[PDB]
Amino acid sequence: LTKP
Amino acid sequence: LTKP
Amino acid sequence: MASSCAVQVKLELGHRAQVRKKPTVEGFTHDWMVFVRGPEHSNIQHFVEKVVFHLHESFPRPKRVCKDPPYKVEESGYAGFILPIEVYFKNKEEPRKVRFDYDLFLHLEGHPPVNHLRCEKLTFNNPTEDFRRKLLKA
Amino acid sequence: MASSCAVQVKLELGHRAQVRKKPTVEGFTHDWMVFVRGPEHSNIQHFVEKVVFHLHESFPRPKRVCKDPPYKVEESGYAGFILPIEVYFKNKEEPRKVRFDYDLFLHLEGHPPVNHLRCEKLTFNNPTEDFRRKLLKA
Repeated sequence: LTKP
Repeated sequence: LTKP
Repeated sequence: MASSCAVQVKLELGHRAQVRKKPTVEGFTHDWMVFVRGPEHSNIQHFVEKVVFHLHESFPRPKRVCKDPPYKVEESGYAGFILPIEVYFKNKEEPRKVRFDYDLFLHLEGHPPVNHLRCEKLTFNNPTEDFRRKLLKA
Repeated sequence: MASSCAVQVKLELGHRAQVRKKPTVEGFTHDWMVFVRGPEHSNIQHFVEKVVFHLHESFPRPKRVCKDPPYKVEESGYAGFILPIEVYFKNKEEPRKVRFDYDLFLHLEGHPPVNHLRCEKLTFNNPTEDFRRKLLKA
């Protein structure tokens, strides 16, 4: 997962 | 003029 | 008026991400470590003043500085992000710094532990005497 | 050692030749002057040991050495020739020198005097510290  |  | 000079140095940007067997209290699932160093065990301190690691807003106190080796941040979290890295030189001129956008990415559980390495060559055309000396002791 | 350095210097090679009014006793018809220098009066002495101008075999004592600026030779003769120029650096290693084949040409009578300039860039990759310093005081 990645955080905008 | 040029020298060989 | 006859001598121009250029200097490349290499940096390495890199990161290690790894799943925790036990998540934290806040629901952080991975431990990671981002860093900046030189290749072949170079001492980049000679021309680096400081490194700043701009962590995502979701961290408290997000802007993390290292003035001295090691230039690294160790953290826990639950997702990767774009992680700007400013390297500031011991330089009284331009360039005073340089910014990279680093892909601090995680792998889900089941997948291997991350270990990434990004190279950057940098170029400095006709630096001052002072900084070229600093650049070339490293 | 990650840091790499490339130093460039500019040399100039050039010459003047003009028709004498009265030929000499050897039937020399032209006076000429060949030389080597840096541009905008740059101190090339910092990194040049010596320059050797190889005159044609027709000349007595053909191998002419200048250890000190001005690096030049003034002479009379009757025709142009290819004129190897060896520039020797104050360098413990390669390159210790460099060779150019300089077209030392005259003009016939009735034509203007020669005034020729040949600009030349030298590149050095990762010289020693010592040579880098002399190169760049130039």
